[PDB]
Amino acid sequence: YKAAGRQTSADAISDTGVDLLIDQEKSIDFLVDDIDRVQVAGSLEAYTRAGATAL
Amino acid sequence: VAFHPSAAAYVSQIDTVEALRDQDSFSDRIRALHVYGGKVVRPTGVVVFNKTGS
Repeated sequence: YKAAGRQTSADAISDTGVDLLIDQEKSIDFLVDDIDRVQVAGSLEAYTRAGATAL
Repeated sequence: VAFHPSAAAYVSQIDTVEALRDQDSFSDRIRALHVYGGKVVRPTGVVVFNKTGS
């Protein structure tokens, strides 16, 4: 203020900005065959848990 | 000037002072206005020596 004589004037205020884009669309999609569900040695539920773990 | 008070008239109509803030600096601004007028209502009742003086 002292170097500017003793003068002042109002500057315009402003913003900065960033955009959070909700732009990631990811999917899991698979078949459990009715024949294989009978013919395998045990449960196949583990593929649903593995699909959820991949996402 | 030799005269009688009743030979001339004066009106002060506005006599005001205000404070403001300066737009260009951190200051008060003090301003005052005076609005007024006057007339010699009877010219023979005012007698002037050296009226052309200065």
